[PDB]
Amino acid sequence: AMAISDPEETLMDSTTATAELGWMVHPPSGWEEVSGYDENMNTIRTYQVCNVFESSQNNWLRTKFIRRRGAHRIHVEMKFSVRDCSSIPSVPGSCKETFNLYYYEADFDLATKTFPNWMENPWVKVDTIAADESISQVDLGGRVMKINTEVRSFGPVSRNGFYLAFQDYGGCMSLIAVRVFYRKCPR
Repeated sequence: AMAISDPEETLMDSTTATAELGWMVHPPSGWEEVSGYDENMNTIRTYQVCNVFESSQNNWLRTKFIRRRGAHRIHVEMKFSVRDCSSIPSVPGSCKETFNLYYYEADFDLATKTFPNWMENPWVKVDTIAADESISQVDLGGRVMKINTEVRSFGPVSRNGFYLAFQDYGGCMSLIAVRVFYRKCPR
């Protein structure tokens, strides 16, 4: 990355949400929206989940419908912080420090509280996401935390739109930003 990277068309970006994000949380005891104002008094809506001391966790967070606007391949950039299991006093055997990213294609905004079902098949899993040793920092509220930035892509996608979902299964983490985009490409 010395040469400037290609423009990317942004399909969605949580950091530009004027109003509360309204992502669907299943179950509501799992992820929860937390709003932390940044450096310029811009507030960032984030989601976090930390039920490390509850068993059988399977916590889904699903975005709003996202229009594909032409792309066939989708890139998803995620900034998040994860607490290492080994840093948690009395940490149980079940503790995890990754989350899974999924997508689900739809021709229109058809999802509800129960549909699609909350599991891989009908969701497609993109990958299990882990923290790097590559960390930056941001300022949210008073404080500066370590954050990782990971990008994954998937396709081909053919329907008009899709949703993403993020699943925690027993870790402690904060999803601070998500940006979905595709590489803008002159044929």
